[PDB]
Amino acid sequence: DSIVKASNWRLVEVGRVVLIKKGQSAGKLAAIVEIIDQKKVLIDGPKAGVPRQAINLGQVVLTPLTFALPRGARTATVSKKWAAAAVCEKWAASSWAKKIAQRERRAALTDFERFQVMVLRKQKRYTVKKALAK
Amino acid sequence: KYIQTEQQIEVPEGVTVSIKSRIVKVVGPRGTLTKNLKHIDVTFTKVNNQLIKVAVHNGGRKHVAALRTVKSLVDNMITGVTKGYKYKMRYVYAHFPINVNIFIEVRNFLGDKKIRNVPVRVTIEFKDEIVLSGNSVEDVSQNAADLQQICRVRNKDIRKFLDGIYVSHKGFIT
Amino acid sequence: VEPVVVIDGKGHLVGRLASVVAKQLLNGQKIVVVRAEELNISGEFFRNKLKYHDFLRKATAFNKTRGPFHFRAPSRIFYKALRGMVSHKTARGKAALERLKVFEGIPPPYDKKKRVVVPQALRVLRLKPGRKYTTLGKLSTSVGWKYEDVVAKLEAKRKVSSAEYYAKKRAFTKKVASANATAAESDVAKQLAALGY
Amino acid sequence: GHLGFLPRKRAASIRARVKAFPKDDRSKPVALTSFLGYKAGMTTIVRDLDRPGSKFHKREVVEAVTVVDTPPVVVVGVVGYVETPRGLRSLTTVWAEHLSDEVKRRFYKNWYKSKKKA
Amino acid sequence: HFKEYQVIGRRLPTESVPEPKLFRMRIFASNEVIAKSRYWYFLQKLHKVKKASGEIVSINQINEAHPTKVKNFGVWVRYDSRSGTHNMYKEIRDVSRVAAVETLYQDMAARHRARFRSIHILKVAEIEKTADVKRQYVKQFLTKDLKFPLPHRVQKSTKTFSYKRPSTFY
RNA sequence: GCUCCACACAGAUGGAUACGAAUAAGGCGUCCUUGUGGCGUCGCUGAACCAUAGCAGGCUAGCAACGGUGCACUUGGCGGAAAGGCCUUGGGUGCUUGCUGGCGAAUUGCAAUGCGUGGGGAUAAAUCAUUUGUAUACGACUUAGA
RNA sequence: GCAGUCAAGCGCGACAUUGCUAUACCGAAGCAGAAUUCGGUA
RNA sequence: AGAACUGGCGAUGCGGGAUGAACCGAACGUAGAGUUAAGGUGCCGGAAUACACGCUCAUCAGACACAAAAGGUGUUAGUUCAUCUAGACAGCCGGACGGUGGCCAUGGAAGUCGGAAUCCGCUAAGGAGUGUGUAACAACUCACCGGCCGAAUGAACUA
Repeated sequence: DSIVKASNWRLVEVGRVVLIKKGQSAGKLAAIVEIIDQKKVLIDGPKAGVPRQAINLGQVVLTPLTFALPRGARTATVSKKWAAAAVCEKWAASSWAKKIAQRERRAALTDFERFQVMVLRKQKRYTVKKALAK
Repeated sequence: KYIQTEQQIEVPEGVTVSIKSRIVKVVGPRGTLTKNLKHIDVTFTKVNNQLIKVAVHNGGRKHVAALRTVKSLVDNMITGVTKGYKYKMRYVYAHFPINVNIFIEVRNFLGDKKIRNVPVRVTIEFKDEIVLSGNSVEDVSQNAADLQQICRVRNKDIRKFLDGIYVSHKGFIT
Repeated sequence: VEPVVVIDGKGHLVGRLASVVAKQLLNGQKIVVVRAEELNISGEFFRNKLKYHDFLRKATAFNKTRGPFHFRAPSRIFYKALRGMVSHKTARGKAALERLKVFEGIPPPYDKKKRVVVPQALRVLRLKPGRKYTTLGKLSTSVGWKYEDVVAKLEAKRKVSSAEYYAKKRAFTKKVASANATAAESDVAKQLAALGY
Repeated sequence: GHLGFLPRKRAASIRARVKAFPKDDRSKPVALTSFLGYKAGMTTIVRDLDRPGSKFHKREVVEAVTVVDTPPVVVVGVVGYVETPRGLRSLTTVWAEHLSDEVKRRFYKNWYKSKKKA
Repeated sequence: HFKEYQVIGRRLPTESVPEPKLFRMRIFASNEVIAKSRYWYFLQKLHKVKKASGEIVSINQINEAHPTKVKNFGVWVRYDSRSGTHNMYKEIRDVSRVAAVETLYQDMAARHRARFRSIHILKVAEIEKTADVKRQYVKQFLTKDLKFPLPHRVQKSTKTFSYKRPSTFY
């Protein structure tokens, strides 16, 4: 009987899908191909659209999702492995991508849509309050 | 700079190790020992339920020192829990007999009226020799050191005068 | 953004926190600092203790009282640190300082109100890992502060019954989430989900 | 002289105020700690010293003493103090239903001309 | 951003010496003017040719063959400092020669305090196979199945006040 | 302080929306042998949650809920660190945009946001006067006299 | 100081070297005890 | 101390430099809009708690050329050599001999209180001995090899 708790870290490695935080391809997924050094990692996001390049780890944030990928894979092989792993489907199901989509939708809302949202929220609150205390 | 350096600790079938945030706990036949390592900044893993790894990432020699000493401390704790540690000291006197009563009090040391007392932090048992045993190595060792360091022969020749109590033997209780 | 901002000073750098508080004060923002005794300063304890002595060693000969004043309370130390960052001896500076309040712990009614932190001033976010640091409370106790015991004693009571308040809030949110779930999948809920809500 | 007894300025209050009190005991029963009195006179005292191995052991010794008038003290109320970061604070005070004439006079500077509205 | 340039000079050919040795070398610089100046300085120092009788036959920019291929670069550098000039060799794991030379210049300006003024790039070469690297810090990244975390990430804050007590977990 | 007479009138405009602890770790739900336990789940900023419709927010008729909310009461509890605030039982009185109708907007003309003093009546206290020293150069201080 | 050997380096040049001209508390001493000497805190 | 030639001052305001005679830019009518120099961008102080690579814990650091030649089991990078899967450094175990107790010195000194040479036989390995120690032997030993061990290690220099 042994216990080792709270040791889950998102290791950076080959095949580690990542999300770009800053740069031209900000907000676009990328996959780490080969690690250059402690501060430089090669990434490829052909499915997303970002061209293959060496990016600084400070400009990108890792993600929990992972998939197998041969070291130093080319663009074609990286895209093939990305399609096979279907990491996109897992990404959407995660609450992180859902939060991103919700934020984008809220930023894309209109004044009339905002009024409709307000009315629907009022109705939902009335229904919830009626349900409560019963 | 080292990308990742790890050290291994064995887990005998007779003990169980429960690891959370750096605080470390050990359980075994002789009892349970716990220690705090929140200031050491190391990580632990459960590789196969029988071996415990301590690793440091992007740590230099300064951090590697703590990385390695973590293994030594854990091994010492495991050995103490499984078997324990024993310490002994010898009574030597030329003219004035030394009487010791258990807190441990030393009387009639070099004809000194004052009674030197060393608090007990570890057990006392018995030739003219004391036996100290305890699960924690640090506690028993510090008690022995304090016992040896209270008998200071101030303003006297070190070589000529040998009266006092000194550590003689070390080993496991088993 | 908020008529009054309560900043939790625990685990914060004195320098950055004081600078940001002074800058906000110059902008017309009221700020209240709490848990001053928990404030941290970079460097080992001895260096901070030595630094304190060399600023109070300059006692004026003819008039010590009218000269430098040495305050031991952590709140007083924080105010002195922030005071130098503001253009004092002027009406604009004097007015700004009136918007700042420093207390040890969280005296009421601030104990029942929300508090915030400054990410850029967090000790655990700026200092390099494994580096030595000093605690303002311990330094104040060493240099003469005598209220650390009472401060800790009545701060422990602050956590007491506030854990119970949080437990009650969690129990209420349990029912709130249950009501939201049972109200889900409805036409209004579906429309809200489509509209980003 | 003694820097600890400076500055040498006139005392503001004629009656000396106690700065500290004996440490409280949580096991001993409730008991008093201080008493009030008035100094009155001085005289000589002689006795025999029982101090062991002394120059005057089991033999007479003389010195000077003083006498303080200590009439019985009567309580008038109880004061409670709480622990606060800024120092001990008095939150509530309760006084007795009846008070002595001297106590009432103490709260007056023109007692003869005042209405004695104690 | 550094750039790689090729410069060739043949000292203004005169009678009885047509088409001289035509000294050739590769110069790393941020612009053509700096590349030409560095080429002139190198010719004056190493060789006996000066700009008085010199001539720039042609200057061209060389682009790395595989800008998306990770390589181990071995660089021989001769630089001058407060003490006497001495040779130096270093190994860099980069993607392109330009990036490798830029990192070398940054390291020299950081550690040895040597700047672009007193640094010479003798040769840049690619290490083909493993076990030819002679630097431990470069061998560090050559281990098979290399995985490591990024503890204590320095998250950036866009607002002065944050009601979250952010955690540096990664 | 009580009473009668004469006279004046550094910066709100949604909500400062309450745990603690670690940051080489943490919360939330659930389960069990009740443990530094098992599973799922979340961060990667507050770009968040409540509320936000009505001549600056009126009148009035119905439907469905009987819930939400302002008001003075009313039973009780908590808050001494700067408690002075947090609620909680019962009813009453209004709104309810939760839902469906009928009335007015205009001319403002294309915008210059749109609560003590001074004169009396009575009554609590203080200074001097007076006088004792415990204080004393003079200030100042401790006392006594309906 | 004068005169000679030096020689990591740059005819100059390193460590050695040859002739005159208070109280109190700790560490060491062949501290047997006392007494004493040398170093440190102040 | 006194002279010879040469650029600013002096007759000179402005910005920057905590202030400024030997410092930088800029040499001047009264106004509006815009772009800059030196100098700056955590507050005082108008401007990024910008990016990237490395460095330093300093018990009086640091942000200002003499005392600076050297010292440090402080740290990060380089150069010249030695060992190296014929087994790298390190930690334990074993061997660590015979003439011999070399000659002289002897109150007793046998490698280690002293003086002068340092050999053969060898064996994978013995200095007629690097130390602790006894009035002398006794006992341990490092340097020298072997065995258990498993990859890079060591000596000297430069930043």
